[PDB]
Amino acid sequence: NHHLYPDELNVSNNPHYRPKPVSYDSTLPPDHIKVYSRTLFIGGVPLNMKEWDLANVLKPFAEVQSVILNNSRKHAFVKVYSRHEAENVLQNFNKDGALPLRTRWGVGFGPRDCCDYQHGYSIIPMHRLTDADKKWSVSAQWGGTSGQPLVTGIVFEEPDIIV
RNA sequence: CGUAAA
Repeated sequence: NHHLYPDELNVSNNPHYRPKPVSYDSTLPPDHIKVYSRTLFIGGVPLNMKEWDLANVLKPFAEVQSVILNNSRKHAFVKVYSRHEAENVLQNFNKDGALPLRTRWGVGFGPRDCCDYQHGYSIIPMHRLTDADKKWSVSAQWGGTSGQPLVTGIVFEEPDIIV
């Protein structure tokens, strides 16, 4: 819908193919999970710049999955295909400051108030996930757990949603 | 200096 490629699948022959890191963190509270964001907040987006432009400026550093732009308020939300890629964008992209864009973390998944925007993850208690959120966490195309059921301690990358 | 759509 807001994706570049709406119907794509996360499979070896797709050049956008990515693995789905799942680890388990013993220090999480009972019935809590950890979700690393793939969503990026970009601000200072000039008025002349569009969705395809933003995608292309990040091309060197990361392959872009989706772009919700809001030209009037000068911001956009850009999901990239992997957490590794997002982290690379936050360090290396626009390191000189030639472009007017500023890159900070964003929240694609779970409650907003569970997110650490400095480090870029959410520690979410499972009771604050909708049936939908629990569904997408396991069944998602990019990110998620890919079939591993949700349990205390589980850590995964931001799953794709339906909107 | 703008953190949203479900």
